[PDB]
Amino acid sequence: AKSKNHTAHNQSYKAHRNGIKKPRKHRHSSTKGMDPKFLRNQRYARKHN
Amino acid sequence: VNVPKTKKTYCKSKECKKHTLHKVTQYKKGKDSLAAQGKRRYDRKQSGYGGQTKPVFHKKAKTTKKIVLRLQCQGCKHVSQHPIKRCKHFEIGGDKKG
Amino acid sequence: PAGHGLRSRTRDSFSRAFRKKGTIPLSTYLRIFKIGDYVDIKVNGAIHKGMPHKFYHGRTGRVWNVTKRAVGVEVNKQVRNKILRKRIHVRIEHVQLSRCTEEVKERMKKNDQLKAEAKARGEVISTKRQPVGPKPGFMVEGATLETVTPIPYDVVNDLKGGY
Amino acid sequence: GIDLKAGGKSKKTKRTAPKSDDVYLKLLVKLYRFLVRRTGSKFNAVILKRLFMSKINKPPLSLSRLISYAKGKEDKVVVIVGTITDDVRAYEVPALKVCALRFTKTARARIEKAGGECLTFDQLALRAPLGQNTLLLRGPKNAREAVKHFGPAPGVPHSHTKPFVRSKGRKFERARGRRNSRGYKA
Amino acid sequence: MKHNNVIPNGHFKKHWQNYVRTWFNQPARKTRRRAARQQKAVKIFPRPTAGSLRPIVHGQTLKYNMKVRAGRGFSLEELKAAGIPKKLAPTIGIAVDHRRRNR
RNA sequence: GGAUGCGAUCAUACCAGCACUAACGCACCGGAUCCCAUCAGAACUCCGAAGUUAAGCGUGCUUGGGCGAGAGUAGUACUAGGAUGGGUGACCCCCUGGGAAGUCCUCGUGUUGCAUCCC
RNA sequence: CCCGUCUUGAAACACGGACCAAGGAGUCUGACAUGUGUGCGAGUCAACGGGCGAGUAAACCCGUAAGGCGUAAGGAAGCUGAUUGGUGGGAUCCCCCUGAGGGGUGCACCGCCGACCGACCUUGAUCUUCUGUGAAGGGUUCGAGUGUGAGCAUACCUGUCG
RNA sequence: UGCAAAUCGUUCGUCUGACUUGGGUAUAGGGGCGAAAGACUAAUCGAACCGUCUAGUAGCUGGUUCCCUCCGAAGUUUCCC
RNA sequence: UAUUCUCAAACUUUAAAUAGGUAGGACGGUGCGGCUGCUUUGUUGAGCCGCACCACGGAAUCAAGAGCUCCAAGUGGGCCAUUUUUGGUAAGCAGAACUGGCGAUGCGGGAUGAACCGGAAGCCGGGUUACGGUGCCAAACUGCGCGCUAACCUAGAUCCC
RNA sequence: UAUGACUCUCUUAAGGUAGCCAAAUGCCUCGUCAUCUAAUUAGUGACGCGCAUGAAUGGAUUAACGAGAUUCCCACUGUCC
RNA sequence: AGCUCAACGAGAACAGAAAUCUCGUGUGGAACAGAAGGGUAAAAGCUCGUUUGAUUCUGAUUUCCAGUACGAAUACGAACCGUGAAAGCGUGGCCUAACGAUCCUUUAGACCUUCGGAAUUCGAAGCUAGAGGUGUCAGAAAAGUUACCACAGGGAUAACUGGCUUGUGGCAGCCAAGCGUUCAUAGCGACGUUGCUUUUUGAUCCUUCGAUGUCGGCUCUUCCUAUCAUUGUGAAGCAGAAUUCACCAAGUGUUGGAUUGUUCACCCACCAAUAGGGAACGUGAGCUGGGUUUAGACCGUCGUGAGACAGGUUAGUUUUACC
Ligand SMILES: [K+]
Ligand SMILES: [K+]
Ligand SMILES: [K+]
Ligand SMILES: [K+]
Ligand SMILES: [K+]
Ligand SMILES: [K+]
Ligand SMILES: [K+]
Ligand SMILES: [K+]
Ligand SMILES: [K+]
Ligand SMILES: [K+]
Ligand SMILES: [K+]
Ligand SMILES: [K+]
Ligand SMILES: [K+]
Ligand SMILES: [K+]
Ligand SMILES: [K+]
Ligand SMILES: [K+]
Ligand SMILES: [K+]
Ligand SMILES: [K+]
Ligand SMILES: [K+]
Ligand SMILES: [K+]
Ligand SMILES: [Mg+2]
Ligand SMILES: [Mg+2]
Ligand SMILES: [Mg+2]
Ligand SMILES: [Mg+2]
Ligand SMILES: [Mg+2]
Ligand SMILES: [Mg+2]
Ligand SMILES: [Mg+2]
Ligand SMILES: [Mg+2]
Ligand SMILES: [Mg+2]
Ligand SMILES: [Mg+2]
Ligand SMILES: [Mg+2]
Ligand SMILES: [Mg+2]
Ligand SMILES: [Mg+2]
Ligand SMILES: [Mg+2]
Ligand SMILES: [Mg+2]
Ligand SMILES: [Mg+2]
Ligand SMILES: [Zn+2]
Repeated sequence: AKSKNHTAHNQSYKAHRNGIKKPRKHRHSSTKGMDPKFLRNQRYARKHN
Repeated sequence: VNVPKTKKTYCKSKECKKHTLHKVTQYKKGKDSLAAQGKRRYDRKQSGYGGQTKPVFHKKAKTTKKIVLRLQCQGCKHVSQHPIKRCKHFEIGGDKKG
Repeated sequence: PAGHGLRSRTRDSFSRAFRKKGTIPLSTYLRIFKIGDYVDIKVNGAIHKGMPHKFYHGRTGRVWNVTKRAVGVEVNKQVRNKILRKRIHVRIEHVQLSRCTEEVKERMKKNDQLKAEAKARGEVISTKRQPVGPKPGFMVEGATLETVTPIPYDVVNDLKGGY
Repeated sequence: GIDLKAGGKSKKTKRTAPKSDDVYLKLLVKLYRFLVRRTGSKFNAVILKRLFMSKINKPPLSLSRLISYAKGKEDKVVVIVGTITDDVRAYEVPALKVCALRFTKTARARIEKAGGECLTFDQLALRAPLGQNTLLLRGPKNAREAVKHFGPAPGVPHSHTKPFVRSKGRKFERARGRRNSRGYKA
Repeated sequence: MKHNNVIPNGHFKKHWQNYVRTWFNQPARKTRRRAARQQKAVKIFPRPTAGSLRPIVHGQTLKYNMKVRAGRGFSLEELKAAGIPKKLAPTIGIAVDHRRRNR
């Protein structure tokens, strides 16, 4: 007994019931993933500020 | 594939911590010891009645293995292990391509 | 993976422009990128390192990191019922400085100048620009009028250049 | 028909009265309903709204934290809609005017010995009908065990949520998914 | 199984319903023990109801070695030092323990 | 008004055939002991200044090719939305909007940054 | 159009149902979890047991260094063990003036970045029982940690599981 | 929905033998017994009958009992003998 | 060599419509001073931090308000329609894209019908319409007008049909 | 002409001998020929590279027997007209 | 670092279409391991020199995606190196695929931790990183048969009818190259092309699996026309006779037999004719039961075997109406 394989029918309606949610952007963003050397220097500068 | 008999590569031994000459050999799995806890447990489980108590793999699919190179640093005599990609024919110190 | 390779369906997207292949002009490597800059992602098919995924091609994002050869870009991506700020690293060859905010600083400066002038003369004004509105009335000078009528039909003219 | 969501009706639920059956709390609620209606004071409105809240939404405040927050404001009446507990880590107790729903016996004894007073909200209304010269304080709402288990699932990247485990030890959820040497880490 | 819950490990796979012990007789047991104590006190009158004297001993292991509790009976060395013959001590309300060593 | 050195843009700058260029340059050019390099001092490398503007570089012309811009193709092809629109159907008219591309024709053939030098 | 049911679709040439009465199916228990009510609170829990007491299966009382949970975490382990913050928003209140104003106050919660404890790495003056200590100085590493506690008992609905 | 959970009518095979038959006796369940049909073993046989484990387990079928009021879906993604 | 007929889902110089991304301030700007172990030949830059001043809210429309968290049900057979579209001669066949609908939804119209047209609904009085109709069945003209058709084949008579 | 008494070879040890057949065994098939009938996919006899016959997994025949499967003829008749 | 490829043009003894060599043109029309698509010309291609960045440490991100893991890839940081004069490049292959959890085993690393009465030494157990593999590739350890059969279900799914469709089958039309002693159309209609029908067979799976009795024949009624005969007509390559084509036309009729279970088929015979079809492929509580399609049994082929068989053979219970 074969069945349907795939479809995107009704998915946009589901997404729009509560979406499309845009996360609130804060003034300061996380520094994870940035150049480690630059972050090290910035931390030292803040320490001696 | 053919790999050279010797290789200059990094050695993380405290004595060297740098690139040194290494001799290249092929790793071989050592003999299974009857004193290993897993083997002892398996032997205890198999004893008595009940037949085979653990799975026995049958559906072999791979036609090759991953060759591991044993690089023994000539300075400190310590060994590092380096796998290579799957191959059907492997040799060490073979004649160079003409 | 899962039925589609990394560069699947990129025959046209990642190809280079006609008669524009070969060496890359030096201007690409002389650009300056800084945190907060808006950039456009345009994949150069000749640079295979630091290539963004095809999805980010043709999308504009903001710079959040600056390495030796690449720049970090934050690009919005819609996944079901929310927008994800996906952070990627892309080589400068694949990125171009965006003009999406070129007029902002100019407009702010002019608004500040106009507000200062209005305050000097003791008036209250709005510096907001407005959409094009209806035009007022005006007089048009009479001239010779050319009459337009429907064309009599001719089957022989149904083909481009005639049958 | 009309193109409205749920016929234009609200779908948000908020407390409009205490769920408790404490008669004294009901009398306080009546008092502050009258105050809110006939004064329009923001402080009174906040007090009334907090009077409705549940136990976990009225966390206690420690004596040491109260002293720290009252530093330099000892002349003001500090108000908390909740309980005030004692802290054995606080050594010097100044004279404080403190109003709360309840005081622990040790905290009340220490406050009264230090020369302060412990007030109820009716006394606060008699003293500060509009909340004038008060220090409104809240306890740590998210500082409880249940909160640690909230948030992203323990097994997803960058998650520090505490998992639910019957016991703590090497044999309890430490092997696969927590180590590079057993499958994957995190 | 569903949701984020602690992994269940209920040990209820045997005929546990046939091995349930209830405590509906707890007050009855208390009454019976009190009656036994009263009968014993009447029997041993005028001997003390608390029973024979017991020694003072230390708690075992590092967790309780600071604690002092009651031991089974006085050692032979203690009885000898106190001048009480070991065969007489039990008859005069003193418990005797011939096993306990004095270190 | 140019040349040279380093470039930006990367054909309006390219390709082909003809004609021309004061000075400084750039070149062609004379040798192989040395450094260097090959089968080959052709190339590369080094040392030079006898000769030549013959070539390169530069400039100009071609009812030249290409390239770039415009006009036209054409409100055409196509296309978003509408109809209890026509038609048996294939397809198509109409309403509210957007709107291309060969052929043919006309024009143009680089513009420029820093430094040195000639005029 | 005949109800109930499964179904994309039932008045169905789909199944059950001749009719009436009575009986008839998410319960009890154990382990958790969120929520809410109540008590106390860095504690909380006397009901294993004991003293008694409606002449009494109730109620009342009792925790000695008892025990359970909490009050400290990180390591496989040996083992070590929290120097006590800053900042952008932010409720309430206090002043000057009545502007979508300025100054002070800055709890809850959120964002960002330091610091401390521990696994790992790195580092090393001085002492020292010679293998320990730790002036200074760290890290794109790791934690269900710390940075003035928030738990314990108990009631009920709901949810997973035996 | 029979006189009958195998019977009735006509017809038919054999009929001194490997013949038919009563009673006694022996073989009992993965066992017996079988001139062999998986036949028979008390209307039960390709594993009898009786009690118990046992309310055996079912991703499958069928049911799942008062009223009004408010909110109100999904047949799509990934993984799984 | 210069022309010429006709072509492409896995050809293409050129190249739409529709659709996709970004931005349009109070998390802004300007001027000074400061921190660094990063960077530079160079307090040259790069970030960050203080002080002082300005900042009419910086496009339209709307905003039955915005954000955050916890526990959990059911569902995980779908089906139909305009347009785009694959296999197939085709199918009330089989499979995809956007949107809507039925399923879960009555009500008026299409005689009749899950999907078409209209339109979505608390219980009522009055008025007016949508789609569709006004010879009878059957509420509303055999209403006012112009042409065509005469069917001795059951003339013909309304999207889906 | 055809076949092959005869010689040599391969898989895998041998290569279907005596017999029998469109068989209760043959797909093509209602095979081909003769016979039986007015007419026969039936019966009989014959032929045989026989899909896939064959020698105690027994081949061939066989008097006598059979509530066994088949074809034909005489007698007989309400099976039928 | 140096060089430029395929191809073409013009030349050089053997030498020619194709050997080697010279010049010119040469946008890649070559090559780059493999499929294809991109990409590359003082290179990513060819030659040569030096080499092992196919190295060590963990983190971050992308693709997949639940924003889990694995695989693959990308950008930094912290070391040690290769090459180059140097910038610079190098963390395998120009890019897009080429691969693998738990448990166990085994190897490498530390003057590392533990064996719980205390020491030493073997042995064992730990920590970090690889290797032995699950291809059903998020990863059980796995041969048949049942016609002697069983259960829970499924019209989520086949074997009838019915429904859509009509490829195939069947039945018609249009044009007119040709056939027909000459003459396209008396009678036909090649190359093409438009239709109709559901008595063929397919395609599909909508209804029925707590069941709609599954071939054929016998009996009986009715209905259709695409008319075999019969009534009345037009046409002819219609002298007569016979025949053929076509038009109204379904009132009436369309048979007796051999073989086969047969539908179908093929013969004998008569006849005016021996036309074609529907009605749940009409009709089993109307019959029959020869065939298919349970259990017995034989043959052939297949299988080691139990057994199988769109092969053959023989025997095998047809229930109920009074609503
Ligand atoms: K065993
Ligand atoms: K839960
Ligand atoms: K049902
Ligand atoms: K029914
Ligand atoms: K305690
Ligand atoms: K460890
Ligand atoms: K049995
Ligand atoms: K299932
Ligand atoms: K689910
Ligand atoms: K052989
Ligand atoms: K014989
Ligand atoms: K017989
Ligand atoms: K590489
Ligand atoms: K699998
Ligand atoms: K079996
Ligand atoms: K047809
Ligand atoms: K069917
Ligand atoms: K059925
Ligand atoms: K017949
Ligand atoms: K018989
Ligand atoms: Mg044994
Ligand atoms: Mg010249
Ligand atoms: Mg030209
Ligand atoms: Mg204790
Ligand atoms: Mg698109
Ligand atoms: Mg509508
Ligand atoms: Mg009305
Ligand atoms: Mg023979
Ligand atoms: Mg015979
Ligand atoms: Mg090179
Ligand atoms: Mg492995
Ligand atoms: Mg091990
Ligand atoms: Mg003629
Ligand atoms: Mg007719
Ligand atoms: Mg008739
Ligand atoms: Mg055999
Ligand atoms: Zn070494």
